[PDB]
Order: sequence, then structure tokens, then C-alpha cells
Amino acid sequence: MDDIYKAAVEQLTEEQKNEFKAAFDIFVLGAEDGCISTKELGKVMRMLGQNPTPEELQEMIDEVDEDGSGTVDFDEFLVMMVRCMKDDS
Amino acid sequence: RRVRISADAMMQALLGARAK
Ligand SMILES: O=C(O)COc1ccc(-c2ccc(F)cc2F)cc1
Ligand SMILES: [Ca+2]
Repeated sequence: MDDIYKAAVEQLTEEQKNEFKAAFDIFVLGAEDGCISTKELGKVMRMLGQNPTPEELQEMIDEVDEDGSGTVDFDEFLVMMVRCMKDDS
Repeated sequence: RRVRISADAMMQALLGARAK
């Protein structure tokens, strides 16, 4: 079957859902209308120790977003989290 | 290439690495 990672995004739980909301505003504080863009993601990239170009993150936003905005919204941010969070089974 | 981020890893650096 398909849509396995998004199924958890739609359901999930308030404990993890509200957590993505609290971890989303800090990621995008001044990006367009509250959407994590290449510049916002690059800010956290420097904390790890790497400073890639805006194109590196532009590919990341295209893989999880394709609605025309080209920016990680609250849903796309939480959807990208479960992708690398794996499942419980 | 050293480009990879995890949910817990990014969260720990978001509200932990010089943040909280
Ligand atoms: O899923 C893969 O194989 C690719 O690896 C990933 C790289 C970065 C992120 C990611 C996390 C937080 C954020 F705010 C912006 C991001 F791009 C997510 C996944
Ligand atoms: Ca979007």
C-alpha cells in the first residue's frame, strides 16, 4: 500500500502534533508567512557545522513540498519529521 | 557527502544547541 508516512501525519497524537508546532515557529520566525524556507533551514544547518548554499535546501523543500509555495509549511514540516522518524512496528 | 538530518537530532539542536 502507499501513503503510510502521511497516514501517521493525519492521525498522530497531540503530544507529537503540538511538539511539531512548537518546533516549527522557531525554525521559521521571519520567513514569508510562517513557512520554513531555504534561509530558515540553513540557519539550523550552521548549528550542526555545515554552511551549504540555498540550492541544497531548495532540493529538500521540493522533495517534501510541491504546492507552488516551495516552502515547508506546518504539515510538510511534521510530514518530513515522520519520514526520518521510522514507524513503531 | 555529510548532509543528513534526523527528527530527534534536528529537534535536539533546535531547542538544545545554544537555544534553550
Ligand atoms: O529524508 C531524507 O532522506 C532527507 O533528509 C532530510 C534532510 C533535512 C530535513 C530537514 C529537517 C528539518 C528542517 F527544518 C528542514 C529539513 F530540510 C529532513 C530530512
Ligand atoms: Ca508549501
